[PDB]
Amino acid sequence: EFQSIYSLDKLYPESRGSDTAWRLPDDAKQANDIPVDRLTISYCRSSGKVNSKAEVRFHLASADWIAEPVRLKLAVKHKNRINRSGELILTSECSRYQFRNLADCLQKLRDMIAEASQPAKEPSREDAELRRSRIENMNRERLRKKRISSA
Amino acid sequence: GPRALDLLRALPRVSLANLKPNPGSRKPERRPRGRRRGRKCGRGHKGERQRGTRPRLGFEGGQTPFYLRIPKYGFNEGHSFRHQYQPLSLNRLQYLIDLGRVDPTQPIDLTQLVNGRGVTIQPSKRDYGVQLVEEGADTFKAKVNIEVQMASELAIAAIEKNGGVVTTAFYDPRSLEILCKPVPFFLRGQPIPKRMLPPEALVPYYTDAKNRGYLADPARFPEARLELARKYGYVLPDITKDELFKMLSTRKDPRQIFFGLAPGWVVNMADKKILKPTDENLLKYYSS
Amino acid sequence: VTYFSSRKGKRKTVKAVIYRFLRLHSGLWLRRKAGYKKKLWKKTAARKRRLREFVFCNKTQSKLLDKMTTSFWKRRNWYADDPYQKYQDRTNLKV
Amino acid sequence: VTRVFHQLLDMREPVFEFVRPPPYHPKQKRFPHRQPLRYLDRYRDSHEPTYGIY
Amino acid sequence: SKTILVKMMSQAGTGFSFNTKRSRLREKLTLLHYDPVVKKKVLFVEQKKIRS
RNA sequence: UCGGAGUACAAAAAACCCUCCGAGUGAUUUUAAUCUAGACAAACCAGUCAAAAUAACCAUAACAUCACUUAUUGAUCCAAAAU
Ligand SMILES: [K+]
Ligand SMILES: [Mg+2]
Ligand SMILES: [Mg+2]
Ligand SMILES: [Mg+2]
Ligand SMILES: [Mg+2]
Ligand SMILES: [Mg+2]
Ligand SMILES: [Mg+2]
Ligand SMILES: [Mg+2]
Ligand SMILES: [Mg+2]
Ligand SMILES: [Mg+2]
Ligand SMILES: [Mg+2]
Repeated sequence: EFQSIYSLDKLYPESRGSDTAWRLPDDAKQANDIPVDRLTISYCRSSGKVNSKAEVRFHLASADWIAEPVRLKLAVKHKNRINRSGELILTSECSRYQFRNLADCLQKLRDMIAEASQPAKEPSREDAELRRSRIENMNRERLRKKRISSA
Repeated sequence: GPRALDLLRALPRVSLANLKPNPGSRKPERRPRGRRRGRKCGRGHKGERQRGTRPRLGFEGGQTPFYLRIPKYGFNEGHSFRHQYQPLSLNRLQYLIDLGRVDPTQPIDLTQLVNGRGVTIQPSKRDYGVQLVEEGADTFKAKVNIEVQMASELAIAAIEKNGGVVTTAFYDPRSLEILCKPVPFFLRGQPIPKRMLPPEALVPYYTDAKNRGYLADPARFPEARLELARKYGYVLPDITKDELFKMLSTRKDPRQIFFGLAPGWVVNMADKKILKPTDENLLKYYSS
Repeated sequence: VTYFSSRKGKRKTVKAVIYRFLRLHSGLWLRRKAGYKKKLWKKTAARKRRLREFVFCNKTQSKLLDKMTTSFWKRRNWYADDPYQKYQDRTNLKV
Repeated sequence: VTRVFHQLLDMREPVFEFVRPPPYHPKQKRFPHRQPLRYLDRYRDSHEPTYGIY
Repeated sequence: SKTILVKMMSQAGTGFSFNTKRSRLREKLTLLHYDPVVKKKVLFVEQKKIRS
């Protein structure tokens, strides 16, 4: 009941009730990204370097929280991470605390969706291995140029 | 149990005539008498060794000493003014609760931790409180309303997962000495003084809502809490619907030290009574 | 070093050591290389880098500096935003 | 190659990776002599700070 | 013949100075050094005389 | 005080008011970066090399060179200059 000139009520007159600080503004952010209730989270701890492997597995085809063009672009780019049964698998090993490992997976998943969502997002790059890959691809096309009746 | 007590019946009575110290506890002293420790007494032969006039410690005989040929650099520059925070781990916080050292039914602050022998705070050695670390965030299943002087992102997220409340408050060394040892203060016969404001250096830490500062604007707490829930992927509990909401919402005025007490009150522990001032100037000074 | 002072009778410390050394809680002491600010244009690129690096002190120097300073500087300190805070404790030391 | 493991061989596709030997370090001395401050970082097990009784 | 030590300041605006030994009879010197501040080679000109 | 040859014949070290040469800097432009594994050397303080990695520029570029090249040099504190 004690009040001073530096109390929160007298410093921020707009909010005075003690219940204001504990409200849940669901309307402010209605996007509701990554509904983790439908994500399969598995923890596997390796103790010896101690780390907690946190993996996020979900069905890409039935994931309805992403758009149809975004859903198929994930399969085109990230086809290396897709399991046989269509389960996209994401794994992290950075931190020892599994809270940070799961947070890293969610942030990594957001970046995968964000760049695939944009139709105009199509960055390119040049790498040291790209040079020899282009050369070995160009060289195998030299022998392919012959065109005679096949089997 | 003690089968040696059976042996004591046969043996004679224990008195001052037959007592022996534990063997090895008292190494005998060696005196410089005899052929062995004699004619030199373990000193040497001539010089500054036998005459006991060797130079000071760190003097290498005219040559520049090792501790004088190293350039000065500031490693301890202003160390007596740097703030120190005793770390508290969630593994220890869980350990205290399981053994009844502290209870989550009652709000927990720095005073309750000291009485529970969880952490020891020395105000003299520039200690400004307790910082919450995230060593045991994975196995923390308790629900508490804890108030500390510094918190980490993972420590706050771990507590809010179970539905707790974390708040950071600043304590001046004059006030922190009173807070850690309240009973000795009440025996000094002095009015409870106002808690001082944080210095300009520590204003941003306790004003931003990311650190759950005590001086922060309460309107930005709910949006900041949900950001942590989104970041770490845990559903944010609705704390207003729990039966302990009254206990979990308890806070302190920035000018207030203890729960329910006010500056200017004198606690007469002998008579179990609380004294309050009446003059307008006294009330204004202790409430401004 | 004043083993016994004339006012309180306790053990004094040498202020020369603290102004130019850092003591980690593991017993290791830290110091700067000698000559890291003198005649930089004369020295090569590798030599300047070597002189700008922090170095440790061997057992005799570490033992010497422990008898020149009192027990206040050997305590465990928890500084806020301390760069050397993670170096305080030793790890994986099979002696 | 992927469809061969799934459709034809009815096999889960195995993925390998080129793993290099771990770096070699000398035996850690109690008092390192004239060594950089990063001498402790070489023998660190993890960069996450670990508190003991605290 | 004595040489002169001169301090050269970067012409890229950043504050970066490295000393260079120069002959006394030579005129003002201008080199092409490499300041890490901009991570690119920039022109350096003689600014001040420090040591002979 | 610092370097080279002999004394010190073949890994290292090794002395004399021992025998002979030197150094206390010039010339030139290729103006020579940041960060780090592992080692030589050593009472200490100092001295030396150095893969990988990053930046610089042939767009997957780090040894400044020559003069027996080896020596061409000075610790703290303190003072002055932009820091
Ligand atoms: K004797
Ligand atoms: Mg004795
Ligand atoms: Mg005696
Ligand atoms: Mg005798
Ligand atoms: Mg005698
Ligand atoms: Mg003698
Ligand atoms: Mg002298
Ligand atoms: Mg303490
Ligand atoms: Mg050796
Ligand atoms: Mg290289
Ligand atoms: Mg001096």
